[PDB]
Amino acid sequence: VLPQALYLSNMRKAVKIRERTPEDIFKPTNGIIHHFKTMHRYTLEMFRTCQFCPQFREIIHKALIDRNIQATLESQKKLNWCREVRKLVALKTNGDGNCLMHATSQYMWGVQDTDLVLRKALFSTLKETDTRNFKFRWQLESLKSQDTRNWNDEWDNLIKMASTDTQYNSLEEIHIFVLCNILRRPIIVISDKLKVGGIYLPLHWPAQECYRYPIVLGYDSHHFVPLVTLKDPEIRAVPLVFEDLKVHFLTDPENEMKEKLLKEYLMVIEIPVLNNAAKLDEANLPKEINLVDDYFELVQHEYKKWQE
Amino acid sequence: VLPQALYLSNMRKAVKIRERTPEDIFKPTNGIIHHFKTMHRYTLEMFRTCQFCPQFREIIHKALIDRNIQATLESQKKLNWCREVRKLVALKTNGDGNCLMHATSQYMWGVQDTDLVLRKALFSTLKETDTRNFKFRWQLESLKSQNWNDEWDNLIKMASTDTLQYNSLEEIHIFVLCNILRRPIIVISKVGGIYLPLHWPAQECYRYPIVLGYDSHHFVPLVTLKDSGPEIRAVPLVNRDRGRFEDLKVHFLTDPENEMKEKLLKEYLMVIEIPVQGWTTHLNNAAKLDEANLPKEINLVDDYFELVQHEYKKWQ
Repeated sequence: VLPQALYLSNMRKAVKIRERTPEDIFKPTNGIIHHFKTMHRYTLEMFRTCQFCPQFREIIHKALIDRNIQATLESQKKLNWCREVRKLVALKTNGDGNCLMHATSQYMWGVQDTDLVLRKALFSTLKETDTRNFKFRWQLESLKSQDTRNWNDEWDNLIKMASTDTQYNSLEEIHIFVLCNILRRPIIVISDKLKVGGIYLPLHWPAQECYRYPIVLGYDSHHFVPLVTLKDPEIRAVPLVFEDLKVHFLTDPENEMKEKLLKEYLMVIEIPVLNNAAKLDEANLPKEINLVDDYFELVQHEYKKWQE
Repeated sequence: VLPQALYLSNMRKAVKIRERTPEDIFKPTNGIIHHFKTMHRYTLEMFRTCQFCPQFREIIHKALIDRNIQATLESQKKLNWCREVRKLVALKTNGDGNCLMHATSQYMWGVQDTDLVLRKALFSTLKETDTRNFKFRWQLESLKSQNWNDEWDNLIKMASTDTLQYNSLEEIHIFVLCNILRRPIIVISKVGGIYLPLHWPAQECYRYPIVLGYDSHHFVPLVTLKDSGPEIRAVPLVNRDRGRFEDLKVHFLTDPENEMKEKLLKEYLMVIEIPVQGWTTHLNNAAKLDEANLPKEINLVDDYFELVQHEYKKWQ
């Protein structure tokens, strides 16, 4: 009776959001990579669920939440281990090949990448802008895990993966890095083990020009989901650890000033029981494009009915 | 890609509509039947579809329109026989037992009767208000087709929400329903005919009909399209009907009212005469249909149209 995604609660509003998305991308003519002007600053938070009686709480969770990935990551102590920070919750995402974009898109705007705007922005970037430095950073991280001109063809293959051909090719770590530079906003992927886990910082941008709240994605079994906060004393933050999270595609200069880069690109605070954490953004989506308030109203209406 | 009901285009808005529905029912203290204060005046029209290329037009029709009933009624010359009046179109409706209410509800507001507000209003009426006159009118129409007290108590039990999740509803329930809506209903298809809200003076009623289609135990709304003209916005009150032009049945009249039948039609509907093909060839009557008057805050059609516009750009 409740729908299986936030956006289905007001498909007209979701269309409005998805129409605004491509007009907000700025394409420089001088080789600077294309990027969002405004909409990268938006962040979604789930509504509170604890005021509903446990049985009907369960009906909401089954509808919206990806309980498989939520359990895998909680059990392994990657997700919601720290009692002093807010609970994060995994929303369902389509496994059609474009889940990285569906996940990232949901995190910011509450809609998936159904019109392939994020996916095509990735591809367009990699085909039309200077990728010399991305290729370099990629080659350097690849060599760390291990003499020939076979490097050039893997790179051209990674560009072809970004396209919309065959329903779509999956996307690996370098695409996430490129994507955070399109969004001028860092991405943190929490996972098992699956080298995808870690922090992607928009290093082709000075920190002052970037949004200093991360996009938090969960990842398991080739599947990305957004890990959003709930609106309810605990601090709004994601732990960056005790062993540090991997910070991806650094050069060796940047790798030496790693902690300072984190401080520049995220807002780092120290948490009690000393380990660091990044501040998370508050829900700032205006009503005109806030799908969560619409879904909450379906829930409120269905709850009155549920009760006697 | 496109959803299978108008309401799925903005479920939040449909919830708003369905929350407003029960608060608009007024329950008199003096025995008058309970009735809608405002929302019975609303009428829904489909958006134009002919500007889309035929293949993509077909995707919209398959999504929204009940093509089985549309074809059955057109083929038999009951629906859209008259070239001078606007085309009517059958929207899909659930066959869960409460289709009369789903159909009527869709016609006015673009949502089905998922919360059983119309269904419960019917039942509540028949259990709690004086039904002496409804029973009389029923007995009289029943005898014309041929233990009375037990059939009547059975018809009240049919109106409830018990024990095909719900019991089906027959002609008397449609009559009682138009008196709750203070608005007449026309069913095109013995269920076929005109139900007038005769427990109300015409001055207190909405004089545009609700037009439903009916075939194989199934009710659907027959809504108009938003068009350019020149054709008149109206529904014919006669059949083409094999040989000869023949008036629609007007239901549950007493014999006084049955003698002033034409004047009752003029009181409760807005009757106009249409130019008849041939012109001694001469005018048969039709009832004016309402224009789309649902304000934006509760207009699901404008929302569905915007999904279509967006999906059409992509289609191309």
